[PDB]
Amino acid sequence: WRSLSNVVWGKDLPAFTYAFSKTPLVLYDGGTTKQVGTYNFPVSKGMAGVYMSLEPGAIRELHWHANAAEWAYVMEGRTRITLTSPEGKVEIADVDKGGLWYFPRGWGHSIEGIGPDTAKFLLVFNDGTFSEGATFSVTDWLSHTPIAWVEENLGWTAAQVAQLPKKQVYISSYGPASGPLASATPQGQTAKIEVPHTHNLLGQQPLVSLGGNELRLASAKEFPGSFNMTGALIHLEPGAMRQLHWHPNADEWQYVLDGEMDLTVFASEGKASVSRLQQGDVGYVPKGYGHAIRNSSQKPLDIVVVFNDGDYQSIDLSTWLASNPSSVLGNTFQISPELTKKLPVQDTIFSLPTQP
Amino acid sequence: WRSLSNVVWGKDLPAFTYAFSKTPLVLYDGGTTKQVGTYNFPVSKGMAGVYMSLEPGAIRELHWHANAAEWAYVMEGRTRITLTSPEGKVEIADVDKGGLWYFPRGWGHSIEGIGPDTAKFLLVFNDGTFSEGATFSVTDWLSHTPIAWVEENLGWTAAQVAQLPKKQVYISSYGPASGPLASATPQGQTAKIEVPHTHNLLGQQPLVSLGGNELRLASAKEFPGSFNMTGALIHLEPGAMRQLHWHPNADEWQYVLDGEMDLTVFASEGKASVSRLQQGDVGYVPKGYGHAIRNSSQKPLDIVVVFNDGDYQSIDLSTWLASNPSSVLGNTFQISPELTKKLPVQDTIFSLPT
Amino acid sequence: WRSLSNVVWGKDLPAFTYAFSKTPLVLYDGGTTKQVGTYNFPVSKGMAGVYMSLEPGAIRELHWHANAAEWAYVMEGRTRITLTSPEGKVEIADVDKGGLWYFPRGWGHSIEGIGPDTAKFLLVFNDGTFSEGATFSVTDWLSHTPIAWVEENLGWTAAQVAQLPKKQVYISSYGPASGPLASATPQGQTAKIEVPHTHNLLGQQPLVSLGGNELRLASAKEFPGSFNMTGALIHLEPGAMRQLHWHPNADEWQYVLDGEMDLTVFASEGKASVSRLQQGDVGYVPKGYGHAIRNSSQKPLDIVVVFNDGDYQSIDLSTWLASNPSSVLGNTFQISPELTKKLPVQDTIFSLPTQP
Ligand SMILES: [Mn+2]
Ligand SMILES: [Mn+2]
Ligand SMILES: [Mn+2]
Ligand SMILES: [Mn+2]
Ligand SMILES: [Mn+2]
Ligand SMILES: [Mn+2]
Repeated sequence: WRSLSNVVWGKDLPAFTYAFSKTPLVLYDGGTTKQVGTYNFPVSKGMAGVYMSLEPGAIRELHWHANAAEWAYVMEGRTRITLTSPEGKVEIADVDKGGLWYFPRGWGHSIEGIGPDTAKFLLVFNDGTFSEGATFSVTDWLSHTPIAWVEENLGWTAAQVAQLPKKQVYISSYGPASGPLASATPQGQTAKIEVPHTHNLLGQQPLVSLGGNELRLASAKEFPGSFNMTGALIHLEPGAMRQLHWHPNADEWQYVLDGEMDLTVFASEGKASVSRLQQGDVGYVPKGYGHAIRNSSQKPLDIVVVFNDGDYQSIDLSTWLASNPSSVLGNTFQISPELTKKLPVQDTIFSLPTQP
Repeated sequence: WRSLSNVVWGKDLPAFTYAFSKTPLVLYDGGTTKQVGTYNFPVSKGMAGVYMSLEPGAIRELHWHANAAEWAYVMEGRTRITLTSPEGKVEIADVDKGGLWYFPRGWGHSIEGIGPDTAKFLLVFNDGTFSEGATFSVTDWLSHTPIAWVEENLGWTAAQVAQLPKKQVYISSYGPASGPLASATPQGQTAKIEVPHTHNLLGQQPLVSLGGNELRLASAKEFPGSFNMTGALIHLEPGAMRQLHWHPNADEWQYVLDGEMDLTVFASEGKASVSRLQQGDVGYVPKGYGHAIRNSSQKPLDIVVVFNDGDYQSIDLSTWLASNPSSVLGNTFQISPELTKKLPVQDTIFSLPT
Repeated sequence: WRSLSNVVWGKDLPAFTYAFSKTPLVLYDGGTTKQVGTYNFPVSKGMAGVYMSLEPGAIRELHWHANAAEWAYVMEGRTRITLTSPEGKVEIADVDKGGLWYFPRGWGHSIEGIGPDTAKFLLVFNDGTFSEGATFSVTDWLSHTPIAWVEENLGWTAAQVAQLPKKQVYISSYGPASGPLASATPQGQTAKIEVPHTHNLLGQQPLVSLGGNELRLASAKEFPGSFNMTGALIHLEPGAMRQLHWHPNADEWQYVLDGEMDLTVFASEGKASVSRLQQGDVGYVPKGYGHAIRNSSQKPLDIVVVFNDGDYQSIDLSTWLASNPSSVLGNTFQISPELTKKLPVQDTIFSLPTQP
């Protein structure tokens, strides 16, 4: 990719992409998981991503993590989540392909895979160092508390408490698989969480559509419950791009659902990168960096991106230039008045490859 | 204390308690003081604690600290505070045994012991590195400003300025002791602070109480002036405990008013601790860590705990398990359907001895 | 300057002043510039300052910086700014001598000097590590993106792109200089920013006036656009001082507009400093530190000062001593009742010279 400056792409810059599709899965009993955060992807400071899969009847046990909020995109299949708030309120809900969930910092939750196939989902966390091996597990908790005290807390005999796990369980296919949603009632009288904490992203109408190119956006404006995180789906036709832009107020974490994605990134100071991502690869654009993404393949492209802010903010190059008077633009770009008037006058979000 | 996993208590973790009652006092003319923060209790990042006493007519001098808010519980005796806000408003007030005060970051204040006893109190600060040696003292200030400038600001002669203290006074019993409260009038016309910055804690009705065990809570709901911080009193009968829980949004700092406390802290990744606290000893429980406290002794237990958030938030293991369906629970704990049904169905905050 | 404690001024403290007047200017085509941040003035953590000048028709090119907000005071002459918000809204306005602007983090902007002489202004940033060499330049941007993508984004030929600059332009005088304000119209339909992002500071009625001494203040109350930054103008007569005070909620950055300033700073634990600043020199007071400033010269003094909070808070030694009862003051200062009653009973903010 030639550039007007001949910058050596990548030089003096952290990687902005990670070959996540090549990270080995860690295997569990009815589940798989891998993760990418600052520990292996140094640039990714504000967010970490976790791939996880659950089979039918496999649960990611009751756990919490106060150091991070959990935003989720279900890529395939069907899950059921439970979520319990600091106010004793609960949500028990199904989330399917294209659905989101948001677990506020430190709230207890679980995720179970419901049949017939395997649920596969992404979990993005608003803390770059987050690791699925440093969550707080209830099985770990109760097995690391004096037995007498657990007996007292539960009102149980030693023989009863003795049947609890002896260490963190993490993922379980011990059973039973959960029944129909309507029957999944709390064992004790419990007030329902009323602000929705799941949401349907994929089935939204596009916010923007231009010759096949599509953007669906879920910010606090459409998913108020995810109050400080936003996510979007972009669909890119062959040859098309998301125009050049930057986000004033957020980092952008990316994952390629299918296709091949070219991403370019401008730090300041004459430094910049460009590079390709395969299906299942990950990208990260730090707050304020200029960037753009192009589909250079023969096939369509789908990615999900996530921002660590509930208020989606974008300034496109075109919008920016369009807002300035000729004189300013001509002076900045040092170009003839004839060329000046040919700068962008409106902002179409995507840009098309040239027409037949 | 046996566990299911036979975990070695304390292995791979910092101390969650500090033998404060063994920390020596520093002595002043009319008061005494000691402190615990990250400098001697490394885990205590979110809060630091100071113990202080004031003889009658001794005063903690006018000072300020922009780097920390000051939240207080009066353990014994009676005090009088003054407090001056950025809008030139003042509160002059009494705080007795069981009373709170909150001094917003950088607002000026003073504390005096009124009669007829020794006032003893705890100051808790939302900054673990806070040090009583690092306050901005007005006596220190004027003695460290150029004489000429002090003359000008006060409109005083060299001989008048000459009589000010030569270095930080800190605590003084020079006098006079203070008059009745209705006579403690500002020397100049000064508007009064209207949102209360003191509060009565010990005197509240128990928020929750079961079989003699009681919890008194002062969050921003009951003490809005303390917008930033929350305080609580727990009284625990022999053999009883606060249930297993964690706090999603805050660190917990603890002091033992009287009795003996057993504290357990579980830190994740198979690590956990359990230990005893004598009276006057201090505990700290990092945000989000699971914990519980228990009275394992023949006498009663009384402690004050403080959170660095004004919105008290708790998830009790019981509420949590109660909120979940049979299947999820059974599958998680890998126990039988019959045992599953015997998991908590309600949360009584405390658990009684069986 | 003698003191009651005989403190060795400066000892165990960082410099609270910086000889900015003697920092070499970096020369551009019709513009000059120099800067002070933590890189050369270690104490200045919360705010960095930039001096800049533009000739008629010299523009500081279209750029942005998400890492910091921009508060400006115009010292001499006249400028025009443009500011584009995350919602494709624009303000295009003139800012003349004594006027402010505020550019929110990561909003895109530009500054042109308009006639007739040299525009001279201060830029204060709410990040003490900000450096004018690390902004995001639109020209740098476009010369560091794949050419084919610049083509597609702009709907332009390779021939047309070859005309754009080849590296960061920074300051341009290529022209044309901008025309009358009413003709400075955006090149494409752009809604206007409705909340004013400029403000007349020097033109304000003084907030406080005592025997020639005057403070003019622009917090969020008079300039709500500058939501988290405050600026003030202090005029100080020969012999006069700003009373001893501290700010509970903000650091203070100071620049000497003309005259000769004296700053004392008190830093806790028997440590304090005092020193002189010449015109063009810079002062910094960390939050909470006790301070006062005095004019010890035979002529007048003018400073601008900036705060990294939109809510102005000051507690004066006088307001404070005034609000306590005699017993408290007497006991604290260890002095006779007689003397106690002669402490301040009101607050005039300045103090007139008391030397006979
Ligand atoms: Mn989780
Ligand atoms: Mn983007
Ligand atoms: Mn204090
Ligand atoms: Mn607790
Ligand atoms: Mn700028
Ligand atoms: Mn000041």
